[PDB]
Amino acid sequence: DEIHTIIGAGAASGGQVDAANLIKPLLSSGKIRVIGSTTYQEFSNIFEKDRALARRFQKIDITEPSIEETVQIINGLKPKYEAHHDVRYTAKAVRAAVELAVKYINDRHLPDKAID
Amino acid sequence: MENFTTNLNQLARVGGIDPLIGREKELERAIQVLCRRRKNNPLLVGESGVGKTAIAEGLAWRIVQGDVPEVMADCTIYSLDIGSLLAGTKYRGDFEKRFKALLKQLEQDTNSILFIDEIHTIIGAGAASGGQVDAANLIKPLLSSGKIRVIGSTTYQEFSNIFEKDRALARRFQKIDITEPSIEETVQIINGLKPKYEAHHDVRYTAKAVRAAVELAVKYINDRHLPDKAIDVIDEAGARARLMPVSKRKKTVNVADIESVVARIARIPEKSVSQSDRDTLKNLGDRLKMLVFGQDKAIEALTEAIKMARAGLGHEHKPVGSFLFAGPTGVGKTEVTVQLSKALGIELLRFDMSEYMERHTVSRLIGAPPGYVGFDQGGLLTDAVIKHPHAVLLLDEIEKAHPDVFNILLQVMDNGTLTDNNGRKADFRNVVLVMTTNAGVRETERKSIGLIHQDNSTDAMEEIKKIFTPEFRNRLDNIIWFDHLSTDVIHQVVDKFIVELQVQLDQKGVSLEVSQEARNWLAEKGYDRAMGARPMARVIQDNLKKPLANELLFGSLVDGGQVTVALDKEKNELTYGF
Ligand SMILES: Nc1ncnc2c1ncn2[C@H]1O[C@@H](COP(=O)(O)OP(=O)(O)OP(O)(O)=S)[C@H](O)[C@H]1O
Ligand SMILES: Nc1ncnc2c1ncn2[C@@H]1O[C@@H](COP(=O)(O)OP(=O)(O)O)[C@H](O)[C@H]1O
Repeated sequence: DEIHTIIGAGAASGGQVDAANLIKPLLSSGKIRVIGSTTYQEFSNIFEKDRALARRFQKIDITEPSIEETVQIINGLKPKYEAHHDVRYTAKAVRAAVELAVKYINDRHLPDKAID
Repeated sequence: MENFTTNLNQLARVGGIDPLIGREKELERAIQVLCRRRKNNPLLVGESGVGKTAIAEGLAWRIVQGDVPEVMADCTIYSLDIGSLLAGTKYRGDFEKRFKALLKQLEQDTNSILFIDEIHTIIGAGAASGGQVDAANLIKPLLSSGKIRVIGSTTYQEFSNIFEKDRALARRFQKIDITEPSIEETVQIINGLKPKYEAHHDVRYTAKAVRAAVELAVKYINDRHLPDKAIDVIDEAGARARLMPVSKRKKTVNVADIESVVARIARIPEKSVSQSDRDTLKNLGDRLKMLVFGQDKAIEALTEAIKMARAGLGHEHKPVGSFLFAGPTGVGKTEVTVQLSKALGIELLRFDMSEYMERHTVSRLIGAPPGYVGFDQGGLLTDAVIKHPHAVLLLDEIEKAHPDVFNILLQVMDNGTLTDNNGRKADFRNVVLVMTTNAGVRETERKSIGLIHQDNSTDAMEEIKKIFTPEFRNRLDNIIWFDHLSTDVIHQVVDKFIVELQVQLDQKGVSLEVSQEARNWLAEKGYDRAMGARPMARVIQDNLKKPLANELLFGSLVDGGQVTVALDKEKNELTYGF
């Protein structure tokens, strides 16, 4: 996870600064399949940085869910939120969290803000 | 945890924590955050001297007092003594077992909240021993699981450097913006703390002294936020009260003692903190008119604008004033600026804008972007102003500057401040901005065609309107147009130049007496409406300095002497023997 964060020094300075160097040849041989995790701007600077990894990983474009999908993820977890807060949300309230957040949250994507 | 954390609720119960003054919404937001199932670790982010830590203590107070909802009431907040834990250094050893014991006690007690002051020690770091790095890794899952809650405290600059750099925390912590309190709240804070200062210094303060410390510090001390600057004024007044009057021992501090410390703390004159320099301002019109001749409307326009600003009519966030000077060459448009700064007793900060024609000016005036050599500078402009908050700032020949300088100028004209590339800011509210330009010097030599000449001059100001766009022009207090010098002015100009010649001659033991006729003669020889006063200097040098130089070096004035000049009927300079 967050593969773009181990590009510096492994978990932290003093650890495997060469973790990437150990991974490059196993990926090349296919010994361990590796699933990466980067962000849109991190990919272009993390994988493109070194061909030994850029030429090993395939890019999958992940985008946000729609208004009704945001409602579905809230509804998926709704029972937990209700249990967690000892509350009940109306169908309208869930839709409003999504429908209104897109007019006010502005900068962060909807899937989390409607949940927040 | 018994020797690593401090029970803040216990401090509130024993009296270690005082009741918080104001900040009701800050405490409510911290509890709103703590009750969330996601992102439930509040972080108090601000500036030094605003109560960030006072608020965290303040929450423990309310938790104990019973001023919070039953969900939070009787929960326990403990601070983390980072120094005590790091002290385990030899090493861990006990560092790790005790940190883990702390986490186990906190994980088991889900009613426990830690308060971590100076959070940047751990977050974005942990480097103090390195032990705080895996300690953070052992905290993160418990924040996530809802077992341990953490209230942090840092500054805006650290926040960006420590929390915005780690996604795990971005998803766990909630920033709360902490600003300074009001004037009244500051007074209440001082009076709450006050006995601790009075007891220390063996002084007592009047109610007025406390109010004055808060208000005068705002007016003149621009380095900090209210709680601490006002407290520092109180403490400084206390410190001088117990120090200065050794033979008198006055025990009560009044507003007068507050004014003396504010003047010193603020780096302003002891008079100016209260009493203005009314006479300095009254005399500007005449002192400047006696140095630069013929520009009477210009001197008055400048003088009046300064007085209005000094009278308090304008905006407190803006510079003292901002004026563009323009006109023909040789007319004193720079000379008057130099004399202004002298007349006011203010140091002149001068930049020649011809030195900033490239795109590499920002890197010098503001400072290089981080990573570049020179990022270490606050910017030549920024640094000059911070060192000299009271200043006359001259940007010579602004039309030669690379256009990016205008963005710098537009910001300052609107907000009175310029930040650096590192976090410091210049305060321009006490400086006078003068920019000069020669756009308006463009002119011709050609006359009309005919037997009778007529004036074919163009309309001045068009040369400015076509260079300086409205965004700039609309933010100036004024544009001062300077005129051409008249022949009466030339006679006055000759006299000041003759005086300068005499000063140089005094250094050699030589007395020069030029007749009035000789002066009228020189005034005529050097008059040129299109070149201002610069030709007068040439005329004097050519007619008087020249023969003096020969005598000073090779002849009769070697040992000093007498020189006079008479005018011939033949229009010759009948210089004197010696
Ligand atoms: N009106 C005046 N009265 C007395 N002295 C003057 C006057 N104007 C200029 N001076 C003197 O001041 C110097 C010339 O000053 P300025 O005209 O201010 O130079 P400047 O500001 O750079 O403008 P230009 O357009 O580049 S020449 C010389 O020493 C003198 O000409
Ligand atoms: N309205 C207020 N009432 C009382 N104290 C305040 C108020 N506002 C700010 N403060 C100050 O807030 C706190 C700032 O310093 P503090 O929180 O103790 O530690 P730190 O220097 O790490 O921020 C002080 O306790 C207190 O002087």
